[PDB]
Amino acid sequence: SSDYIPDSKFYKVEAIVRPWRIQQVSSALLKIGIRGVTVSDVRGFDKFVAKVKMEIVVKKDQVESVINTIIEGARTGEIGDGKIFVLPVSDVIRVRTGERGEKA
Amino acid sequence: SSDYIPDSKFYKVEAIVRPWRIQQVSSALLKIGIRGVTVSDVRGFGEDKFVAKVKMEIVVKKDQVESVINTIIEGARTGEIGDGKIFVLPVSDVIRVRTGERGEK
Amino acid sequence: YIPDSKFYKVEAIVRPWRIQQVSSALLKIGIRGVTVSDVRGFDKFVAKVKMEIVVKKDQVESVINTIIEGARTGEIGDGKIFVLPVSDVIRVRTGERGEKAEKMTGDM
Repeated sequence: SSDYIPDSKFYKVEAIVRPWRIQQVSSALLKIGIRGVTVSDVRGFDKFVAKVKMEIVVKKDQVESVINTIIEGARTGEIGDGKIFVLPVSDVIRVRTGERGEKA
Repeated sequence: SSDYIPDSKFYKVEAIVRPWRIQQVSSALLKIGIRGVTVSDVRGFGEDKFVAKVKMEIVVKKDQVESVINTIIEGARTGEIGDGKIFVLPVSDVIRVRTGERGEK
Repeated sequence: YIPDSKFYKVEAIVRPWRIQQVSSALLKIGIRGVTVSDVRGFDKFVAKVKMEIVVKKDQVESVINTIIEGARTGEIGDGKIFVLPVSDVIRVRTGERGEKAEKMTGDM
């Protein structure tokens, strides 16, 4: 489906992916014109597995391309490739300008 | 209540807990059959003075939420100020990178 | 706000040197417990910090404003603020949920 629940104007696409696929996902997202990915280091299972959380907040009508493009850049075929979560976002505000909603 | 607003198929459970309680929360969740926990380092400023905490993140179905909450409390509670908080956030969809499977699949 | 919720997470992706200003400004409006982490923007990266705070619905506007005050420089790269609905808040120590759990009760 595409009418995600809860309904929202904006969504966070949160990807937990391999650390070495950072640029591959970033580049692929650039090829569809989406900029402004935020990246942070996380770890799954003192034994851990190093992962990278990639966040980008987008309009509802962009979510499917983003998902597909992250998969494209993140998939290696092996177990440990990660997951992608789609979370509703009520509002986006640009700090510099104070612009809310679509103007942000 | 169990009917959380906003209503969703999945929910993210976010636990900000003491760093030395990582293994205990991880294992307690393991005993109820839950894996896929991811952890990151956070700093609580609530000089450059902070308290070191860890954020523990898991995404589960709506019917798993209460079991996850209680199991994190069990793994993380010491009884002293600074045990942390748990946040429950709606998640619209979950997608496995390797396979493309969405929803419950 | 859509979706409607009792609580909202306010995530602020801002400059690393703006922690104290954002922090202090929030304390003046009665928000004591901000959570901070290292994040990177776009091998070259831009260093930023994610500041996370969960508040009641009626506090969100005031929290957006206060963060802007502490974080705005006027320069390109001031960051963005995201508002996400939070279904429930639980205090680990006591098991308290809802309003009797939102306030940060740690030492200063």
